[PDB]
Amino acid sequence: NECHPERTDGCQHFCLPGQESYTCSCAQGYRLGEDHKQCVPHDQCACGVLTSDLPWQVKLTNSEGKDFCGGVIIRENFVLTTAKCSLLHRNITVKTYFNRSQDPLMIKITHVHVHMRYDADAGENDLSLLELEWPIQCPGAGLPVCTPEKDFAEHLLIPRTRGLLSGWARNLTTRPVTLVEGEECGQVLNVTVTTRTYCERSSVAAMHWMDGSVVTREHRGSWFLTGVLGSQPVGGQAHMVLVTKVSRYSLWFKQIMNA
Amino acid sequence: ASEEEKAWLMASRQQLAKETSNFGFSLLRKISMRHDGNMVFSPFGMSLAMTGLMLGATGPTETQIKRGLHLQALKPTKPGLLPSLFKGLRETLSRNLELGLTQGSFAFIHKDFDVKETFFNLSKRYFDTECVPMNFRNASQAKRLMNHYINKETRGKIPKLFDEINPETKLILVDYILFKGKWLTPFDPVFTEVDTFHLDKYKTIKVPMMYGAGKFASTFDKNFRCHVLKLPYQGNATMLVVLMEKMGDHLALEDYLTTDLVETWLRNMKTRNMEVFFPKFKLDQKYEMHELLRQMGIRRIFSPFADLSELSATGRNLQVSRVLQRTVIEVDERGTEAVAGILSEITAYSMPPVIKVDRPFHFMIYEETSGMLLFLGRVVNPTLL
Ligand SMILES: *[C@@H]1O[C@H](CO)[C@@H](O)[C@H](O)[C@H]1NC(C)=O
Ligand SMILES: [Cl-]
Repeated sequence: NECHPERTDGCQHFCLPGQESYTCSCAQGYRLGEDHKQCVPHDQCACGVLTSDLPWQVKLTNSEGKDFCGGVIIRENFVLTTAKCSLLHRNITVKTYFNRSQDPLMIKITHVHVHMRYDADAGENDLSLLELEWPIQCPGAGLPVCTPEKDFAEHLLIPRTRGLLSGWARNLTTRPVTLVEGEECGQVLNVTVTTRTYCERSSVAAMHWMDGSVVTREHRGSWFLTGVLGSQPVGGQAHMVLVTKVSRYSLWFKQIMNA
Repeated sequence: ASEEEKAWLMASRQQLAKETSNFGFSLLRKISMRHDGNMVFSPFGMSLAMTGLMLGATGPTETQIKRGLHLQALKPTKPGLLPSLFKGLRETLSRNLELGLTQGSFAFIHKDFDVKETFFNLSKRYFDTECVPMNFRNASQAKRLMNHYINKETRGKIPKLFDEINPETKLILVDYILFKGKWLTPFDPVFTEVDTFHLDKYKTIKVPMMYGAGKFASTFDKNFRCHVLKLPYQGNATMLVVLMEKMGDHLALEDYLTTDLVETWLRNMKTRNMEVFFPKFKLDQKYEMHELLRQMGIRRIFSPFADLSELSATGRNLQVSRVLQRTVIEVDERGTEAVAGILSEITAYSMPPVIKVDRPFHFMIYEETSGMLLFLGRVVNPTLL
């Protein structure tokens, strides 16, 4: 009846306790199996699937042709990036190299949704969702990364599994990262870590990555988004990274992306 | 007061309540940036206390407070009509013997500053804020003395509010509020039992769970996926309990909490005979509010550039150093002797409706006539404070 985080024999993706049993549920575009535990890819845009650059990574490009930020696909017709990024230029174009060299796919952004509680001064809720004029053709043109439900992310992914911080060189480059608790990280970065941000230890400075880069974590054959990289303290030269805690924005994603 | 002035006062009561609850929801979102756990404070108590500081403030120091509390739309013929608004409302809360509320505030002011008696008397008479001169340079004595005052007024329920005092301190504002109410329909302690409570989807704990049967008002927001349940108190006050559907994030709703949303819930309420399972709990929370208030645009008064020269002429250099609120709320079975309502029979295809509060929830305690939000809170674990 309880969801066992210690074990591997329960749900593949998300779990929900109660009664004298537990109801499993799946990530975006996955069917719940006949055994009521496994999640099988159903739709064409089954999230977080890799193979053997990254299906969900995209660059943000301006009218002059200059790339300025990174972003990650989270739905068929939606890219997530920081608010700062989305407000730098009036006309932004998303582009991706996935399954293309000198011929990247360009897609115009029809609408920009800055978080309703974004505050530039404090730097709180620094995200925006960009609606694409035309949907991505899954899986060939691209794929969205999975967005995890809150408890799953904060008890199964982040504290237990090693992560990957991937993005574009500030001036695709991927490195492993691991969790550091707020008390320590605050003192290293000389800031106060909020409940909607958290820290990753990195073997390289934060300025290595562009704003809009992301931290991801694999789980039972699927990649989940756990962090977005935005404004870094102390110049972004510290070997810790402050990322936005994506697990806290699940309701906002639904409210916006379901129209 | 005059005829048109009395008109203004009562007319402005609704507006004051609406704005103070939006002030409350805004402050909730600030507190949530630093705290995930149990949470309770008083929007009314904060607005009352901060409005008291306007008596001495002039210029932007004053104006920012008024905007920060969402009160700028109120335009009184005499400046003193805004304090009289607060005086009327807090006295009505006091007069309610039935309401088990204790509230007060202190302004601890460094002994260098000659506090003008106009501020001294008006702060007490309108806001019941007691101005008490303090020698902060002897920090350990100031701590003992300040803690004595709060000890006295709370009758020992808050025996040591202060742990540390900066000897550089200029002014400390303290607001305290303690509440334990009596339900209009009580829970029967014979049916209070130890049930499971989901701290989250991967963590359970055992808690005392109260059981209530009878007519209750409730509704279900189909957009945000949450149940809203009214638990009325004796003394013309009500707790709204907001329970998110099982797979949802209670913290996520806080970004959408507005006076308008609450009003939409309230007029969509339907009353029916049902069963309510609700945990006993006690919360005791203190916050350093000045940094949170800074983020809501109340800034100049917490800076060396503050103008509280009306509050005192003496110099170098009157500002507010800290603003504290400590809030104590307790919930148990006790209520007035109501006759128990009949539930509908259990048949082969149905049984009475049920709301089971066995996971984290928000609550709001409102005064009914005014709509003033006395307490705004969140319980994530009812076995701790
Ligand atoms: C690349 O896209 C083409 C054209 O849509 C598709 O047929 C193919 O499966 C994709 N190849 C890889 C390796 O992703
Ligand atoms: Cl605090």
